[PDB]
Amino acid sequence: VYDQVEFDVPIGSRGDCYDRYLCRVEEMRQSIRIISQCLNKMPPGEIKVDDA
Amino acid sequence: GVRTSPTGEKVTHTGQVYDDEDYRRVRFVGRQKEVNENFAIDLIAEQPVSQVGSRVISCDGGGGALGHPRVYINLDKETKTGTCGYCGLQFRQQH
Amino acid sequence: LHHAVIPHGKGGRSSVSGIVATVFGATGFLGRYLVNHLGRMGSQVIVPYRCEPYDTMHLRPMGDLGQIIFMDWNGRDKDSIRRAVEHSNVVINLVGREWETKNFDFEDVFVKIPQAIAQVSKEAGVEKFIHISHLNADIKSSSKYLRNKAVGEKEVRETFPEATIIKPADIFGREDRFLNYFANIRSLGKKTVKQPVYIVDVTKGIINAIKDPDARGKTFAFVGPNRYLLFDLVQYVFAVAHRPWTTRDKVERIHTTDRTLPHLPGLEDLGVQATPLELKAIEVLRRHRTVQPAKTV
Amino acid sequence: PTVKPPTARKFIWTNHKFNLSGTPQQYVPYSTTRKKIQEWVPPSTPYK
Amino acid sequence: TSVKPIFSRDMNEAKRRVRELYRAWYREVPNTVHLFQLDISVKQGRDKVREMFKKNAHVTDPRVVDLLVIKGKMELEETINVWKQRTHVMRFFHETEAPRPKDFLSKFYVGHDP
Amino acid sequence: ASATRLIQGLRNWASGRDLQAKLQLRYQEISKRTQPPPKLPVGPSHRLSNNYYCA
Amino acid sequence: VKQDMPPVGGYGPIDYKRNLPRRGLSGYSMFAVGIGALLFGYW
Amino acid sequence: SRGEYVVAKLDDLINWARRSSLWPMTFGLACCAVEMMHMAAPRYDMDRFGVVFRASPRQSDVMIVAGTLTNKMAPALRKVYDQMPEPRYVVSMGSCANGGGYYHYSYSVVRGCDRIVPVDIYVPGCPPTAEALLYGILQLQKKIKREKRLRIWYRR
Amino acid sequence: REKMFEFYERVSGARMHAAYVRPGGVHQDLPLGLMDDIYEFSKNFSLRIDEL
Amino acid sequence: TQLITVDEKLDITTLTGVPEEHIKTRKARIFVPARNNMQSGVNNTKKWKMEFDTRERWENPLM
Amino acid sequence: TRPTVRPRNDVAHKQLSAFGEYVAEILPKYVQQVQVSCFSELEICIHPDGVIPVLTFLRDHSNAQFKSLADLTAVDIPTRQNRFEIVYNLLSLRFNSRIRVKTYTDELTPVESSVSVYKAANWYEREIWDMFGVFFANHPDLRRILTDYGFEGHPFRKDFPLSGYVELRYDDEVKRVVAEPVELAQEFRKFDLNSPWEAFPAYRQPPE
Amino acid sequence: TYKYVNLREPSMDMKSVTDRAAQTLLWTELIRGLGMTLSYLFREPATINYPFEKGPLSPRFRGEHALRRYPSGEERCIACKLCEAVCPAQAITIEAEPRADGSRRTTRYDIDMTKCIYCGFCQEACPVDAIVEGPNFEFSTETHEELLYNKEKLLNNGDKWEAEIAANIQADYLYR
Ligand SMILES: NC(=O)C1=CN([C@@H]2O[C@H](COP(=O)(O)OP(=O)(O)OC[C@H]3O[C@@H](n4cnc5c(N)ncnc54)[C@H](OP(=O)(O)O)[C@@H]3O)[C@@H](O)[C@H]2O)C=CC1
Ligand code: SF4
Ligand code: SF4
Ligand code: SF4
Ligand SMILES: [Zn+2]
Repeated sequence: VYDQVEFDVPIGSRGDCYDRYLCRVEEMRQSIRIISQCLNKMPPGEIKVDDA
Repeated sequence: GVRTSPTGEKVTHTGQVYDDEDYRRVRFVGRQKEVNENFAIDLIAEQPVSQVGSRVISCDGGGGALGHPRVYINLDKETKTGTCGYCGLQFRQQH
Repeated sequence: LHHAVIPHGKGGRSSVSGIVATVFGATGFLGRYLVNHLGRMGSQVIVPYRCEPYDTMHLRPMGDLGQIIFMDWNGRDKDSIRRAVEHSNVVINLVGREWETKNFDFEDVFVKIPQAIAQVSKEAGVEKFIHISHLNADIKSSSKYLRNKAVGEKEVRETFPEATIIKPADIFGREDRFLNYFANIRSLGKKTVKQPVYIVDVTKGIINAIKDPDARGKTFAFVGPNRYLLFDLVQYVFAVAHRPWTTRDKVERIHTTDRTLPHLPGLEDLGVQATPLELKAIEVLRRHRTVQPAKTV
Repeated sequence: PTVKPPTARKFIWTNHKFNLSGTPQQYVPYSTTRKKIQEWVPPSTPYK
Repeated sequence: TSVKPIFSRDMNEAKRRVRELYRAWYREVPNTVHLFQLDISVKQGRDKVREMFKKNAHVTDPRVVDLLVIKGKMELEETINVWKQRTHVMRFFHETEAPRPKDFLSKFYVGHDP
Repeated sequence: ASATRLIQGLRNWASGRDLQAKLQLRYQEISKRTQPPPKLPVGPSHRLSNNYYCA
Repeated sequence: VKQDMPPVGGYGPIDYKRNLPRRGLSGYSMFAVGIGALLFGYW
Repeated sequence: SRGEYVVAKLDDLINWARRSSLWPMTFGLACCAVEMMHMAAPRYDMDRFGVVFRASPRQSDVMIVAGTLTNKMAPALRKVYDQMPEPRYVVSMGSCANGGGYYHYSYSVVRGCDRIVPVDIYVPGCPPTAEALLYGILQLQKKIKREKRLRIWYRR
Repeated sequence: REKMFEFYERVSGARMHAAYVRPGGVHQDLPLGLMDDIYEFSKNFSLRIDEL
Repeated sequence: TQLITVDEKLDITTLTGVPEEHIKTRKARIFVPARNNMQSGVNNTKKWKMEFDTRERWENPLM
Repeated sequence: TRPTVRPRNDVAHKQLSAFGEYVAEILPKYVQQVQVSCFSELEICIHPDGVIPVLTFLRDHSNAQFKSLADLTAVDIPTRQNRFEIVYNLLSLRFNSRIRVKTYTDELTPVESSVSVYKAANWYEREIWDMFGVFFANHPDLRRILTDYGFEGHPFRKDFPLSGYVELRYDDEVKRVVAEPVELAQEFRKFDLNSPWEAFPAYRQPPE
Repeated sequence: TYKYVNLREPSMDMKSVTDRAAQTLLWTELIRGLGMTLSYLFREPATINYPFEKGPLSPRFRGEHALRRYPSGEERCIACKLCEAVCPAQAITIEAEPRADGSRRTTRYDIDMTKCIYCGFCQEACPVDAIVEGPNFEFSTETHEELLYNKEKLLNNGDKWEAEIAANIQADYLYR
């Protein structure tokens, strides 16, 4: 269901350790954004495939 | 219903005991042999046989989903009771 | 013969060798090497320890799970010995002290304890009993160590008539008190003649005496392949170590020449090749570093 | 448990015990099965 | 029955490579003995090298001996640099294990292994 | 949440935020450790008719 | 049925943006404070 | 007598001093190291017990083997254990250090770290929780508390 | 990180190695009141990234 | 052409790393497995299985 | 077949089939089979001697641009004379696609190394050697990467047992970690779990 | 759908460059870090008082193994060997024979607690809820062989922890 949520992809500019540090921090912010969407859009139903 | 071997060792519910000439008893010297004093066969022997008024009976061990799978027991033989295969409970037809 | 004592496997760590051995004084040096050699065959070992259990921790990885049973014992309490030896088919005696303390003198260590162990093992139906004496043990000797050792050896022989008494000459190894004693003194030079014997051949001879049923009732004498003068031995030790706690009894012991006993059987009659001092002195005394070999007689 | 007591059973331990590691009351493993292969017992009388 | 060779077209180049590998190991052995502080002598190590070389000396396929020379070269580089410890060098000298029986009678006595 | 107002003001000044609105330590706002029993739903194949497995 | 579901009004808003407060005086005022302290000390 | 009481009190004093200032040397091998660092977290906080965080192996008392010991790794572990000052203790944490665990039948996994070093406390789990490892450390402290070194020295 | 370990153990039973996601769905459903605690955790988490 | 001719039989025993004890003293049985008589299915008898002889299994003294 | 059955991707299947025909038409010297699975995965099985050109084509053609090397694998199937199957997984970021290239070698035939095409393979195929004994010719630095230094034999071969032939333990006599033949306290219990009834009629092989 | 982290062009006017020069001459951000740490000093630490306080746990927790009983004394296990067939680490060894009354009961049930990965497949494959993973986790031993549980040890564990295991199963079984 990753195509039904909205989030951003942080893109670096210099390829150094600092840009990869900033990309990893920004991915934590975007993970909170997906979490808030998943809580409000959780559907009812079963948890396993019904093929027994 | 535990019993004590003549060497002083307790016999388990499976009947296991070490012989007098067995060296493996040296693993119990200075420590204790761990046995269970609640025998399942002795405890299920005290359960009274339930009297029912039907040809067949259904058993699930009580509690519904907390018991065993449900089974059906035939009680046509008047000589012996119908024992459940899982829980060991026995039933008897009153006619 | 019980079914659980039949040997099985390929002689590995988890196999069954069918040996139930109670090793007294297994926390020392010879006992450490003997337990190490016993545990690699999957033999059940019972270790009675007098000291703190922490000092026995190095004896733990020497065997598989449950193959070594540690238990408490006392040298003057026969009930502990009865608890220790009643389930074993071989008992090995390695109790000794280079010095006498306030609680235990030489007579208690070398006579009372071996006789008590031999009597308890005889009254418990133990098949094999091994007792480790000294080669130079003489009743009319000039040291209390050798006199009490000879008396204890005689008492063991009369108490246990089928006991194998083994007399090593002077054992050198990694944790010995023979080469390390000479290297750490940084006493004098006499006309003493000695045959040092490697620890591994002593352990192999003890294991072969366990295996061989002919060795019951014999009195072996384990000696090295070469005879050295004391001055040349000390010079070789100082040369291999690149070097330019004691008592009077040790000084009197190291001044006693190693007697020749051709009548007593040795390591060659147990299928063990004696290792010379030159091949193992470097691995013994590498830890003392910061070579022309000695001439023999 | 003062508000909601547990269900009473005849086999539940009435005396809880702490960890017994390092004590004489510790647990020692052993095989609970019996002997597998029975051995032949020779007769007690000579063939004479 | 035409196959792609690894390095040698025939047995002569393979034997040449075997000769170079043996020369390099024979030169290496004293440095291994001195550097690792082993308790063995140079004669024992060189005899061990000759023992492996004679043990693995019944092959006749150029690709197999080429791969064997390759693996021996890998072991030689693992010994040239200090990547092996004392234990890895002493793996070739099986000192701890008891010597296995060889004749029929001792194998009959110890167990069911043929 | 047991801190004095002076210590709260000092923390708010030195941190730069209002820390009392967002406290990391949990409190009575969390869910109860005991819950009412649930009734889980069934899947779409829990039917008595037109439910052949070959289709 | 009874299942673990979000409330009917939905959950509240959740902040996820970077929030640095942008506190403190400017460079001119900081330098002026420094020279004022220096002048008082010298006097 | 007087001497027995004196050596008993001295043994109690040195036991308290040794058990209240444990300095551990962890082995960051696998999952169980992550759970160890979760035990060092502010919630459980090993440091309030006197048990410092990431002590040097040259001054440490207890070694915590947290992870899977492979055949390529065991000589390094034995070297580290041999270069540690006495008195020293080894704590095996997790199923891998106890008996191999999931990888018991693997060709390159040492089936238990007790084959290399002597182990005092076995902590079971996969991973055992931070409370379980803290309980094992406290049990090691109890084991150190009932040591009788000076009593054995005086009695011998 | 410890508070999210409570989310793993409350839904699967283990703190770290859950073995929760299985081929065909998930092993067990979410317990009641779990998503309320996830909302409470993620509401304050944007402050924790800012402190780092 | 970059191709050479080798007419000797294939022999890779020196490269496999298996000790010689498990090379010269083992008997490899190549067979189609028999159908289990408690079932009528024949899907387990479609491929050839190669296995070895059975050596000694003994009892652990502990458990 | 709506709720519990995975939906099909027919447009991806058509595009992958067209590109497979395109590749098999451009390079008829080396490719031997082109197949598309039911879940839309393209496999191109080629001759080993063309392992260097074909990959280079997929690295450099403007219609392919498979610039990423996702994985490199060896599969051991003992029933074939060429028992080792070597698998390259390529990812094209420009067209957002994945491809699979498979070659075949036995124990003795060397392979041209693909380091000059993809640098990541410089470790990957090296691991293959350490697990399979597949020699890679013209490799910069080929040696073991995962096994022990004195390890004999290749473990991921299917004729290699689960537990090896040696195992380590500490010996106090030599003061060293030593290797001894393996003796397990518990034997690994082998389970025969295969049901004797045919499960998938679509994969039924013709008889003999 | 993407953002440009670290692509900011700083201002070149006199005010911003003087602010930057004052920042690198008077250590503004170092004072900010000091203030963060000082503010974090005056917060209440999250340290609990073990062993007098315990961490929160759910009734799904997988700890020490135990063998349950029916509420009549009869043991639940009927030697079906599903747990040893589903165990990924092969920690379970089962040997069975009919007992004197003819029931299908085990004679040996060993769990190697040093092999077990504590995954809970045995308690979810049991058709009678015989084997369970209890809530106990403070059961570390001092010897390796103490972690080799036989049938007697597991039965003792079940009789010891039944009063909690039954409540956990009652609270959890509706989700299964
Ligand atoms: N030079 C040599 O090594 C030779 C030695 N021998 C003999 O071989 C035997 C072993 O020698 P070695 O290893 O070098 O000596 P050790 O002193 O190292 O070993 C003696 C062992 O006996 C134990 N022990 C000593 N006194 C007592 C006591 N009163 N009560 C209980 N246990 C005691 C010690 O344990 P702990 O002190 O920890 O309690 C230790 O385990 C001795 O009998 C010695 O006479 C023979 C020939 C040569
Ligand atoms: S015991 Fe489990 S958690 Fe610990 S290292 Fe091994 S696999 Fe990881
Ligand atoms: S929890 Fe998993 S690994 Fe442990 S005994 Fe049960 S099935 Fe085996
Ligand atoms: S799954 Fe349950 S009933 Fe079956 S053998 Fe295991 S414990 Fe016994
Ligand atoms: Zn029933």
